[PDB]
Amino acid sequence: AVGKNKRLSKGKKGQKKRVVDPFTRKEWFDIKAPSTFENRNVGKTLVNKSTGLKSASDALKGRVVEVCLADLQGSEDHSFRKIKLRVDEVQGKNLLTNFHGMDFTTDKLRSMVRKWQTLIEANVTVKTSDDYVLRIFAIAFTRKQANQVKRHSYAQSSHIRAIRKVISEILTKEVQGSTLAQLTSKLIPEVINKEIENATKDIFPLQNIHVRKVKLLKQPKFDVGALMALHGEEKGKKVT
Amino acid sequence: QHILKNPLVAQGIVDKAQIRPSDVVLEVGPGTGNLTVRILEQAKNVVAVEMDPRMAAELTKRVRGTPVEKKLEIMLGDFMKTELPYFDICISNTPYQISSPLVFKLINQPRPPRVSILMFQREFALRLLARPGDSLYCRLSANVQMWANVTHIMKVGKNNFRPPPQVESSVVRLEIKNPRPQVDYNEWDGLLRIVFVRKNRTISAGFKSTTVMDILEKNYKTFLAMNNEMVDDTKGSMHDVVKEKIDTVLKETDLGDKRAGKCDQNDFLRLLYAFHQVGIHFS
Amino acid sequence: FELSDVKSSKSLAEIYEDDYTALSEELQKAHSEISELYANLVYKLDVLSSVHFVPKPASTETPTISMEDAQPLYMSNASSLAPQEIYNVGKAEKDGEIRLKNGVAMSKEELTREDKNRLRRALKRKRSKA
Amino acid sequence: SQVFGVARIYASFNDTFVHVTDLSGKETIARVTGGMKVKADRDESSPYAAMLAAQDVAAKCKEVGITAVHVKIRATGGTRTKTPGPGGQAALRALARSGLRIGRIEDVTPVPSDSTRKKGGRRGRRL
Amino acid sequence: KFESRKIMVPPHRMTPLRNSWTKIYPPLVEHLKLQVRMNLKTKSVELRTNPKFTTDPGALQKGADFIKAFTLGFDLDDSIALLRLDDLYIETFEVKDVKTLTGDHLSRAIGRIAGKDGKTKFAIENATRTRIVLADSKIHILGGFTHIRMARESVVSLILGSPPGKVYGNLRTVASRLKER
RNA sequence: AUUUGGACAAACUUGGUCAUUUAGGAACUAAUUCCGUAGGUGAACCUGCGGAAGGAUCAUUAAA
RNA sequence: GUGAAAUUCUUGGAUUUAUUGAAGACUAACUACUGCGAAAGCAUUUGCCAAGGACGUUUUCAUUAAUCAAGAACGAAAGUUAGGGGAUCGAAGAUGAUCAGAUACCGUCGUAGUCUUAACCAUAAACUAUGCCGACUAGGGAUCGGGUGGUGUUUUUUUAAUGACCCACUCGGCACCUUACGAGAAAUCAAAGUCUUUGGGUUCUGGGGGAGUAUGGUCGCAAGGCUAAAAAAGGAAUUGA
Repeated sequence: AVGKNKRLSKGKKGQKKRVVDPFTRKEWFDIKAPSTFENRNVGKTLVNKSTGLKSASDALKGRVVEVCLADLQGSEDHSFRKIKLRVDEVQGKNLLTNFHGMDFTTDKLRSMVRKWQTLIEANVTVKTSDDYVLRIFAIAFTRKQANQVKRHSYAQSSHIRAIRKVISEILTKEVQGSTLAQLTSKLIPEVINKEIENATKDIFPLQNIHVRKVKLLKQPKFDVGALMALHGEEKGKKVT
Repeated sequence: QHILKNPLVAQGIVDKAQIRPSDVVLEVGPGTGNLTVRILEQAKNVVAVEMDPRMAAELTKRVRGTPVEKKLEIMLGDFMKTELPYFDICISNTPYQISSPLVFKLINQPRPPRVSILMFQREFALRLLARPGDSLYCRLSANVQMWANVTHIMKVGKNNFRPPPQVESSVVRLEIKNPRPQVDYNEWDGLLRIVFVRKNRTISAGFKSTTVMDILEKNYKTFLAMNNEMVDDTKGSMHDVVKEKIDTVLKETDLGDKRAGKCDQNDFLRLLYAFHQVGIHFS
Repeated sequence: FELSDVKSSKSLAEIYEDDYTALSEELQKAHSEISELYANLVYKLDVLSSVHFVPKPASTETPTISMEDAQPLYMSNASSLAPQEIYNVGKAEKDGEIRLKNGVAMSKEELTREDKNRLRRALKRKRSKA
Repeated sequence: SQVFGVARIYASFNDTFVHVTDLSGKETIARVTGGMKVKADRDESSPYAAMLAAQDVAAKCKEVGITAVHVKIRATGGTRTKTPGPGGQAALRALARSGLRIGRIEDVTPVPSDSTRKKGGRRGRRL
Repeated sequence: KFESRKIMVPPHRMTPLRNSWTKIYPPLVEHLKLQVRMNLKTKSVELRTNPKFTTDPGALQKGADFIKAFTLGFDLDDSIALLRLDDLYIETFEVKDVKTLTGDHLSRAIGRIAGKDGKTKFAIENATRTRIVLADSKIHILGGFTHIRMARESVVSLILGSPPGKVYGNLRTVASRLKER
């Protein structure tokens, strides 16, 4: 409120003149995803200025962006999916980016939440063969049979703990066998939850088996050559 | 509002008021005017303060034309804010929410009245009548038993009130101690606050609260600054060094362990004398 | 008035279009029906208590013509209006002027002091009569 | 082709924050307030405030040159309500009528799994 | 240049959706010219604005509000009323957000705020000219801004434990001033 | 630093100067209920905590 | 920020945005006319430590059983003593606003406390407002756990688990609903029922409201001990006379 009956306070005793010109001093910078994705060219970010190339570099390295797999791969089935990345390297208005984390959308989680079934969650803590420390959150629901005459579909805690152990084994094995980009490629066509489904096929009929969330916890040392490799040199223009 | 339904208890009020014919009597909330005309018949002068224009209008219309309208005067406005004269007796029946600040005002009035009579809740009256060794003792109870001495008269009924309230009432009498004992009211109030943060913990722990330690640290510190002395360097907190000081005061007095609902005014004064003695001042 | 605790017959669009568009039509129709009933019952009592013949009272959109005129049908409304009822005199709009019922108008400054006195006397006695 | 923005819309109970940021939420493009929009203290939670705010931030967004935008509403969250407001719906309608190319709408409200005690009490918080 | 929106539906709401789907699209596809599809595979409804067939900025948004109101549990005619107007706004809130209660206390409270056979709910709706949806804890109130504000204050009183007689007193009071305006 | 004598001399007292403002009579003009616990100083009771109903249930909702 | 403002703090840019980190609490939704526990009480993962229910058993022994003053254990919250941190919330207290209206009576800070350790403290609408142990007396659906039989589907196959749904039965529970053949003040009750007036074993208890009165029947409770005043129309009145 800035009305004439808005009672004055200390506040705007001394203010300034809007002369900063932020959208002229700023500079657009196109970020770009690793080669594991279809539409790597997604999203441009604004660097505050250009006199500090150091400031540009540290800001773009501190950038943590997020996107969805739907807009990432053109298949809008994965609208509920969402990942976070971070620009790790820059090159002349083009910025190398790398994966950071994953989650779903809250409305998807809410819709998957129902009243006559049990939700199981597995929260494993692992480090890749790429030495990326990671924490994985996965979820599934106790569906009912086609012959089910019962209103509910509830199972024993013995089944719960057994299936939990089975899941966590699957995650630990697959991640420790995998690397970072390998984990992303596994993560894309939902094949891991299908594997867990076929594993847990004998214990109980389940549904909505999904890895909920990915948490980067530690990242190893820097390798710009590896980043350039996983993304996919430059001369000048003779200014005189 | 509420209207009385007992001229008999009005007669009891004036009978216990025990009128001197040389009295100027101040009345807050004179009401429909029964007490007003009784005191107008009994005393020399009656000043009535009112905050209700409609009640003051019906009162002046009821009392216009009597011989004692020359002795009756009606002042308007918030009596807690406006100036008040001298009076010998004060009788009133106000809502008690403004009566308790009126209680503090009539205690701290210069040249206080000789006797006064008031109407309170039953709970409020018993809280005022709270003695040591009793459950209703509070800071207000200790204040009123310090500055004055009280006497129960009677109790009132809500079914005898119109309209009947929820909380019961009673009628009490206040007599200010003449002469007033020279207690610094600031010091007495500060110590009463500190001792009655919890009435059933130890007074040791009541000081062991952090904020009282900080307050008395600052108080003793500016006291030492005004007396122009320097304190020995504390390795931890100044709160802790003056806390050790007050602990020495407590183990000197042998009373800080006690329960705050039982200690009397004599232990109160010996403790405050120990504190003024060691240089601790609550203001 | 009093509210109703049954389900509303109309939706939000219906009440809002109703508001987006006689004390009440219900009181109007009630007055109408009891009027026709009173007409018929007065008619029945006139039948039962009449020595002389009384027929039925009456029988109980589109452009419609009113046969019976309560006026000669060729007189202007301004003609039937009385001149008094289309202008009377009142007190003047400027307080420095005083307009009387006989139509005389006086400025408070072109007067003499004795006249102001007797005029104040007249206004005082008339207001005291009031 | 198009360039996208981040339309974070806080739908407070007595306020409306319409803040747009760039990629990674770092380059803060614009930020506005309901009361600042309509200089009243009752109307800091006004749908009209939401309308004028959305129009103005759409003007700034077309000024900087961002055409398409993903919009993320956020309620109060916390131990308070986590449902966004009619001011939020009004702002959404007003920006859709402003015509910036809406890519995707989100409701990212901070929901406690297991929180602490609210400021209400044993009988209730309000009224 | 098309532009589209997707809206989920729960199956308990999908059953009357399937039951009365026939009268849903005729207000929108004819008066708003909005392409409809419904993936029962995904339990969602898709609405696409065509650029040449439709040049109307807020219509896709208005249809989104319409389907949101219906799926939240409001009736077809009032959701259509939301389509007719543009100043109809919804507020939902929870009993645990206002004052947390437990079990049979929550049960008695739901019975209280419902009243005998929704009579009190009808009284509120008629007074505030609002529409109410009573879920387990989610309470949804559709209507004008100050209307749902007044209804919110009233239902907060009901949740906190107000007797229905004094509720009716305040109800005819607020209905008196709202009828006078 | 200190020192002589003048003049100006603020300021104060004591008053003198003139100036400017600031009731009697005499004219004119105008006309929700309950337990247990803890506490209470703007206390016709209230707060805090833990409990009870002996407090009024409308609508959808098996599957494609 | 409230019904409304207002105290509050924001160029050393709050709120917000993003990136975190720390603190201390909490363990939602799932969640049930579910489960467990003597109750009070008990929802994050995993492990350990023990324990316990029920079901199954052609294992055991052979009255070892019930009711129980004394005595023993537990016992919500708060409260008390000695420590810890102490995010949030928060008896007290402090204030802003006291505005019309409370139909829409707070806002902010903040001590104790909130949690923990070691102790006490033994009250709760601690209710199924309903002594225990035992036996008999309607059905009908549930569910949970255990077991059995067979049926199917899902399941899987020299591997370390063969589990999931169906129906029939079985125990043992949370219960649900209909009714009485019974009883009753009626509500109701499968007990608050077990043939007119009546005996299965056992601990305890007893012979409405307000009002008004007499009190040795009892317990609390006080004060002060120098201090002074003696009739009006001698109206109203922008209104009158």
